[PDB]
Amino acid sequence: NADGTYEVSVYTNLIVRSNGSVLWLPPAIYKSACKIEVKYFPFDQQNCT
Amino acid sequence: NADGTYEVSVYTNLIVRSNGSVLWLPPAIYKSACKIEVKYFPFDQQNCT
Amino acid sequence: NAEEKLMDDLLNKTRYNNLIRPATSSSQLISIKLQLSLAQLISVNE
Amino acid sequence: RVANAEEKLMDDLLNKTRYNNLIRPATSSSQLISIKLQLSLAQLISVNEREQIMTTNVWLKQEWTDYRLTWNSSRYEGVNILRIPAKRIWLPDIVLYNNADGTYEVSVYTNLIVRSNGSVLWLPPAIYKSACKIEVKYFPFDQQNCTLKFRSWTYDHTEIDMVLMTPTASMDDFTPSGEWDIVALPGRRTVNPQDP
Amino acid sequence: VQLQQSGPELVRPGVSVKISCKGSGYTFTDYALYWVRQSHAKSLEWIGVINPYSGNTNYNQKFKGKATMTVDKSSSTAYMELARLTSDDSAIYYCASGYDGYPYTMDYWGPGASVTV
Amino acid sequence: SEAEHRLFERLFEDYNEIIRPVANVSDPVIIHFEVSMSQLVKVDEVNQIMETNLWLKQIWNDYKLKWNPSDYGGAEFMRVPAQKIWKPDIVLYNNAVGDFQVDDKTKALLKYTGEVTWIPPAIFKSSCKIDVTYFPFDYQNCTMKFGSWSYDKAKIDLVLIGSSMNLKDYWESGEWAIIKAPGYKHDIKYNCCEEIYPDITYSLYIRRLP
Amino acid sequence: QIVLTQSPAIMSASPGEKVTMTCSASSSMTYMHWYQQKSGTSPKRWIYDTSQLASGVPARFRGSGSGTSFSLTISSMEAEDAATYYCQQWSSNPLTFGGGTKLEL
Ligand SMILES: *[C@@H]1O[C@H](CO)[C@@H](O[C@@H]2O[C@H](CO)[C@@H](O[C@@H]3O[C@H](CO[C@H]4O[C@H](CO)[C@@H](O)[C@H](O)[C@@H]4O)[C@@H](O)[C@H](O[C@H]4O[C@H](CO)[C@@H](O)[C@H](O)[C@@H]4O)[C@@H]3O)[C@H](O)[C@H]2NC(C)=O)[C@H](O)[C@H]1NC(C)=O
Ligand SMILES: *[C@@H]1O[C@H](CO)[C@@H](O[C@@H]2O[C@H](CO)[C@@H](O[C@@H]3O[C@H](CO[C@H]4O[C@H](CO)[C@@H](O)[C@H](O)[C@@H]4O)[C@@H](O)[C@H](O[C@H]4O[C@H](CO)[C@@H](O)[C@H](O)[C@@H]4O)[C@@H]3O)[C@H](O)[C@H]2NC(C)=O)[C@H](O)[C@H]1NC(C)=O
Ligand SMILES: *[C@@H]1O[C@H](CO)[C@@H](O[C@@H]2O[C@H](CO)[C@@H](O[C@@H]3O[C@H](CO[C@H]4O[C@H](CO)[C@@H](O)[C@H](O)[C@@H]4O)[C@@H](O)[C@H](O[C@H]4O[C@H](CO)[C@@H](O)[C@H](O)[C@@H]4O)[C@@H]3O)[C@H](O)[C@H]2NC(C)=O)[C@H](O)[C@H]1NC(C)=O
Ligand SMILES: *[C@@H]1O[C@H](CO)[C@@H](O[C@@H]2O[C@H](CO)[C@@H](O[C@@H]3O[C@H](CO[C@H]4O[C@H](CO)[C@@H](O)[C@H](O)[C@@H]4O)[C@@H](O)[C@H](O[C@H]4O[C@H](CO)[C@@H](O)[C@H](O)[C@@H]4O)[C@@H]3O)[C@H](O)[C@H]2NC(C)=O)[C@H](O)[C@H]1NC(C)=O
Ligand SMILES: *[C@@H]1O[C@H](CO)[C@@H](O[C@@H]2O[C@H](CO)[C@@H](O[C@@H]3O[C@H](CO)[C@@H](O)[C@H](O)[C@@H]3O)[C@H](O)[C@H]2NC(C)=O)[C@H](O)[C@H]1NC(C)=O
Ligand SMILES: *[C@@H]1O[C@H](CO)[C@@H](O[C@@H]2O[C@H](CO)[C@@H](O[C@@H]3O[C@H](CO)[C@@H](O)[C@H](O)[C@@H]3O)[C@H](O)[C@H]2NC(C)=O)[C@H](O)[C@H]1NC(C)=O
Ligand SMILES: *[C@@H]1O[C@H](CO)[C@@H](O[C@@H]2O[C@H](CO)[C@@H](O[C@@H]3O[C@H](CO)[C@@H](O)[C@H](O)[C@@H]3O)[C@H](O)[C@H]2NC(C)=O)[C@H](O)[C@H]1NC(C)=O
Ligand SMILES: *[C@@H]1O[C@H](CO)[C@@H](O[C@@H]2O[C@H](CO)[C@@H](O)[C@H](O)[C@H]2NC(C)=O)[C@H](O)[C@H]1NC(C)=O
Ligand SMILES: CN1[C@@H]2CCC[C@H]1C[C@@H](Nc1ccccc1Br)C2
Ligand SMILES: CN1[C@@H]2CCC[C@H]1C[C@@H](Nc1ccccc1Br)C2
Ligand SMILES: *[C@@H]1O[C@H](CO)[C@@H](O)[C@H](O)[C@H]1NC(C)=O
Ligand SMILES: *[C@@H]1O[C@H](CO)[C@@H](O)[C@H](O)[C@H]1NC(C)=O
Ligand SMILES: *[C@@H]1O[C@H](CO)[C@@H](O)[C@H](O)[C@H]1NC(C)=O
Repeated sequence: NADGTYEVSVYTNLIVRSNGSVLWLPPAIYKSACKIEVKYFPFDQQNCT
Repeated sequence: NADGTYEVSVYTNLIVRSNGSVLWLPPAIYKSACKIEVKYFPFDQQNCT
Repeated sequence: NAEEKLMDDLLNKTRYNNLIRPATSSSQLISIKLQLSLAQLISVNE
Repeated sequence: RVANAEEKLMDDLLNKTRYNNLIRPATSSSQLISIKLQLSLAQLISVNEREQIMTTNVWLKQEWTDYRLTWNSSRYEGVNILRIPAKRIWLPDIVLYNNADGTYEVSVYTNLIVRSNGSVLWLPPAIYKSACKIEVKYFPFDQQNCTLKFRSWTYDHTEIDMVLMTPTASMDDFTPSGEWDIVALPGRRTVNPQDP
Repeated sequence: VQLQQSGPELVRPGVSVKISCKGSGYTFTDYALYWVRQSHAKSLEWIGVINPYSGNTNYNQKFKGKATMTVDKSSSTAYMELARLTSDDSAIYYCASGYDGYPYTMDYWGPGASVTV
Repeated sequence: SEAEHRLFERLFEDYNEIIRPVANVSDPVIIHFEVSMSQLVKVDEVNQIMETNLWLKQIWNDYKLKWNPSDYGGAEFMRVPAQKIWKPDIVLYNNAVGDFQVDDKTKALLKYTGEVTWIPPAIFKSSCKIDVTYFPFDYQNCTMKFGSWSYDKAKIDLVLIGSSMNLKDYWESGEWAIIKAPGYKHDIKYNCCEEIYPDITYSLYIRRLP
Repeated sequence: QIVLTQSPAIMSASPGEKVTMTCSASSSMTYMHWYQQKSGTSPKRWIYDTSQLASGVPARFRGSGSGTSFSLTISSMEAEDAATYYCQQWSSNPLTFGGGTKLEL
C-alpha cells in the first residue's frame, strides 16, 4: 500500500455461530501500490496485485 | 525528519526467548530530510543520511 | 493453559515495570544492537 | 501527607458523589442558565476568495454561573480564583455552524477559571475556517460581509439563554493584517418568533 | 550529627513556654523538622512539621490553636512556643530532623526536654 | 533494578496531576524556558507562514517528587511519562494552522531534588509578516511569542535560561541563513482581563542567499 | 482518620526464640515504618517502607505485611534487644504513632 496504514481503521462487529465458526468481513477501501506498464499507451493492459 | 513523526507506526508483537533475549522488528516509514548535491544533472550521485 | 500461566507469571505488576531500564546495578550499559532492512524508495522528492 | 490548600479544595469540590459533568446546573425544572459571551478578535490571517474560506483566530469569552462550585474563601487559607481542566466540569457546547471543515467539535482543552461565587469563565483558543459568501461584483474595490454564527448543538433556548454582552467585538489586541481593513464589527442576538 | 535542646523547665499552668532546637554537623536546610511529644505512659504523639528553608508549617488538628512554630536562618535554630498549658501537658518534647523525601521518617532525634506543668 | 521499582511504586500512589506544585499557595512556580531549533523547514513568502522544528526545554521545581538517594539504592534519576506528572501549558500566541497543544508522549526526567526536565518536540506554524520591497537582497524579521495561557504573573513566572536561542544542533538549510536569534521577556496586561500575564518573545533575523 | 493499635501490649521471650509483633490499622495502607526506643535514650529509625532495614541494624529482622495487617518478626533473639517498638503511618493526615510494644527477656 502507498500509505503506512496497514490495519483497518473501522473495526465493526462480526458474526459467530453455534458451531464456533467465526466469520469476519471488515469494510475497507485500499490504496494499493502497483507498477505501471506504460509502453503501449493508451492501448494497454495493466497488471496490479 | 521533515515532519514531527519520530516514533514507529504500529507497535507490532515481539519475540522473547528463555535466555532473556528480546527481538523486535517493527515496520516504519520515515520522511528523512537530506541535502541534494545538484551540480551534475541528471547524472548524479546522492548522499542522504 | 501453558501459555497463559507463563504470560501471567513473567509480566506481573508487582515485579515488572515497563518504565525502568534493565540494569543489575548502577552504571551498567544495556548493549542493544540493530540493523536496517530497506524495502522501497517510494519518493525522493527534490 | 502534606497537601496544599488547592488539593484539599479540589478534593472537596469535584467529588464523585456530589458533582457530575453531564447534568446542567438547574436548581429546579425549566430554569434557564443565563450565559453571556463576547468575542475578541486577534488577527485576519487569510481570506481565501476562491474556496470562500476566511481564517481568524478569535477569543470568545463566555461566562455563566454554577452553584456547585462555591466555597468559603477563608476556610481554605484564602484562594479567590481556582483553575481546573475543562474536561472535568460542565460546559455548554457553543461552536460554529458555518465552518468549512466538518470540525463541529470543541477546540483545544486548555484549563478554565472558576471564582469563589461559582462564576465559571472559559476562553479557549481557536483558529476557525469560517465559510462566507464573497460579493465579487466590484473588484478589487469591494466590501466583504463575512459572518460567524455561534450556536450550541446540544442544548437550546428552552434550556439555556444566550445573552450578548457588548454590541461590538473588542478590537484592542488587534494586530494589522496589511491586506484587509476591518471597518466595523457588529454583533446581534437572533431569535425567531413563533419558533421556540 | 547532633541535636541540642534546652534543659527541663518548671512552668505554672496558664503561662506560655518556649523551647529550642539547634542542629549542627549537617546542612541545616533541605531537611525538615518534626515535633513529637511523649507523655509519662510512653504513648507518643505528633505536633507539627516546619520546613526551615521557607517557613511553611503544618499543625496537628489537636494543636492548631496552641502551638506556634518559627525558625531563624541566622543561627540555624527552630523555636516552638506552646500556649494554654494545662495539667495534661506534662510530657517530654522531642525535635526530630528527617529528610523531606519519600522515606518521610525521623532520621535523627534530640535528647529531649522535660516540661512539667 | 529492584530499588527503582519500589521508588516508582511509592512515588505515584496518590498524585493529583492538576494541582500546581508549590508548598505554599501564594508562591509561584518558576519555569526555566529555553528553545532549540533543529531545522528551518520552509518560510512561505506567498502564504505568509513559517514552519520550524523546535525542542521546548521546560525546567521547573516540584516539592512532592523529591526523594532520598541513600535509601533507594543510590538512584538519582527517573524517567516518568508526561501523562502522569503536572506540566505547564506553554502555548504560542501567533499560530496559523492546527491545534495549539504540544504533544505529550515523550518522557520527563526527575532529579532527586525535584527538578523536572521535559523536552517535547513540535512542528510550529508561525504567522509572521514579511516585506518583499527588496528582492532577493532582503532581510526578514519573524517573531515567535511563547507564553503561558491560563496562569497569571503571580502563579507562573517565566525565566529564560540563555539570552538567545540554541542553534547548537541546527541542521543547515542552504536557502536561508540565520544571523541572530535573541530572546526577550515582557509583562503585558490585556484589555480582556484584570491581571498581568508574562510571555517570552524570540525574534529571528534572517537573510536570503541571493 | 487512621488510628493504629498494636498487639500484644506486653510480651517476653528467651534468647533464641521466634518473636512476632503485630500492628493493626482501621483502614488500608501500603507503607508503614518502625522505630526502636531503648530505656533512657532517644529513638532510632529502624525499619522503613515496611520491609527495609536501616544502617546500623543486624540483618536478622524481617518486616512484612499488607492491607490492614502488618508484622515485625525476630528470628534469633538477641541479649541486648530489650527495647520498645513503635509503628507509625504517614499515609493519612495526621501522623499517628502506635501504642508501643515492650519486649523484655
Ligand atoms: C501479474 O503480476 C504477478 C506478479 O507481478 C505475476 O505473478 C507471477 O506468477 C508466476 C506464475 O504464475 C510466478 O512464477 C513462479 O515463480 C516461482 C518462484 O520460484 C522461487 O523459487 C525459485 C527456486 O526454485 C527461485 O529461483 C525463484 O527466484 C523464486 O524465488 C516458481 O517456483 C514457479 O515455478 C512454477 O512451476 C513449478 C513447477 O515447475 C511449480 O512448482 C510452481 O508452483 C510454479 O507454478 C513460477 O516460475 C511469479 O513469481 C509471479 N511473480 C512474482 C513477482 O511473484 C502474474 O503472472 C502477472 N500476470 C500475468 C498475466 O502475467
Ligand atoms: C555522506 O555524508 C555524510 C554527512 O557529512 C558523511 O559523514 C561524515 O563523514 C566524515 C568523514 O567521512 C566525518 O568526519 C569525521 O570527523 C571527526 C571529527 O568530528 C568530530 O569532532 C569535532 C571536534 O573535533 C566536532 O566538532 C564534530 O562535530 C565531530 O563531533 C573525525 O574524528 C573523523 O576522523 C576519522 O578518522 C580518524 C583518523 O584520521 C580517526 O581517528 C577518527 O576516529 C575518525 O574515525 C572524520 O574526519 C563526519 O563526522 C561525518 N558526518 C557528518 C555529519 O558530516 C559521509 O562520509 C558521506 N559519505 C559519502 C560516501 O559521501
Ligand atoms: C451581512 O450579512 C448578514 C447575513 O448575510 C445580514 O444579516 C441579516 O440582517 C437583516 C437585518 O439587518 C435580518 O433581517 C431581519 O430578519 C428578522 C427575521 O426575519 C423573519 O421574517 C422574514 C419575513 O419578513 C422571514 O422570511 C424569516 O424567515 C423570519 O421569519 C426580522 O424579524 C427583522 O425585523 C426587525 O424589525 C422588526 C420590526 O420591523 C422587529 O420586530 C424584529 O424583531 C427585527 O428587529 C429583520 O427583517 C436578517 O435576518 C439577517 N440575516 C440574513 C441571513 O439575511 C447583515 O445585515 C449584513 N450586514 C450588513 C451591514 O448589511
Ligand atoms: C525584529 O522584531 C522584533 C519585534 O518585532 C524586535 O524586537 C524588539 O527589540 C527591541 C530592542 O532590543 C526590544 O526592546 C528591548 O526590550 C527589553 C525588555 O524590556 C522589557 O523588560 C524591562 C525589564 O526591566 C521593562 O522595564 C520594559 O518596560 C520591557 O517590559 C530591554 O531590556 C531592552 O533594553 C536594551 O536596550 C536599551 C536601548 O533601547 C538600553 O538602554 C538597555 O540598556 C538594553 O540594552 C530594549 O528596551 C523590544 O522589546 C523587542 N520587541 C519585542 C516585542 O520583544 C527586533 O529588534 C527586530 N529586529 C531588528 C533587527 O530590528
Ligand atoms: C455450521 O457448520 C456447518 C458445516 O460445518 C455449516 O454448513 C455449511 O454452510 C456453508 C455456508 O452456509 C455451506 O456453504 C455453501 O455451500 C453451497 C453448496 O452449493 C454453495 O453454493 C455456497 O456458495 C456456500 O459455499 C456449506 O455447504 C454447509 N455445509 C458444509 C458441510 O460445509 C453451517 O452453515 C454452520 N452454521 C450453522 C448455523 O449451522
Ligand atoms: C540464547 O542467547 C543466544 C544469544 O546470546 C542465542 O544464540 C544465538 O541464537 C541466534 C538465533 O538462533 C543465532 O543467530 C543465528 O546465527 C547463525 C550463525 O551462522 C546464522 O546463520 C543464523 O541466520 C542466525 O542469525 C546466533 O548465532 C546465536 N549466537 C549468539 C551468541 O548470538 C540463543 O538462540 C539463545 N537461546 C538459546 C536456547 O541458546
Ligand atoms: C461574583 O460574581 C460577580 C458577578 O456575578 C462578579 O462581579 C463582577 O466582577 C467583574 C470582575 O471584577 C466586574 O467587571 C469589572 O467591572 C468594572 C465596572 O466598571 C469594569 O470597569 C472592569 O473593567 C471589569 O470589567 C463586574 O463589574 C462584576 N459585576 C458584575 C455584575 O458582573 C464577581 O467577580 C464574583 N466574585 C466575587 C468574589 O465577588
Ligand atoms: C505562605 O506565604 C506567606 C508569605 O510568603 C505567609 O504569610 C506569612 O506568614 C507568617 C507566619 O505566621 C506571618 O508571620 C506573616 O505575617 C505572613 N505574612 C506576610 C509575610 O506578608 C503564609 O503563612 C504562608 N503559608 C503558610 C501556610 O504558612
Ligand atoms: C452489508 N453487509 C456486508 C456486505 C454484504 C451484505 C451484508 C453482510 C455483511 N456480512 C458480515 C459483516 C461482518 C461480519 C460478518 C458478516 Br457475514 C457484509
Ligand atoms: C494570555 N491570556 C489568554 C488569552 C487572553 C489574554 C489572557 C487571559 C487568559 N485568561 C484565561 C485563561 C483561561 C480561561 C479563560 C481566561 Br480569560 C487567556
Ligand atoms: C503477582 O505476584 C504476586 C506474588 O508474587 C501474586 O500474589 C499476584 O497474584 C501476581 N499477580 C497476578 C496478576 O497473578
Ligand atoms: C467526598 O469525598 C470524600 C473523599 O474521601 C468521600 O469520603 C465522601 O463520601 C464524598 N462525599 C461527600 C458528600 O462528602
Ligand atoms: C467562612 O468561614 C468562617 C470561619 O471559618 C466563618 O466565620 C464564616 O461565616 C464563613 N462564611 C460563610 C459565608 O458562612
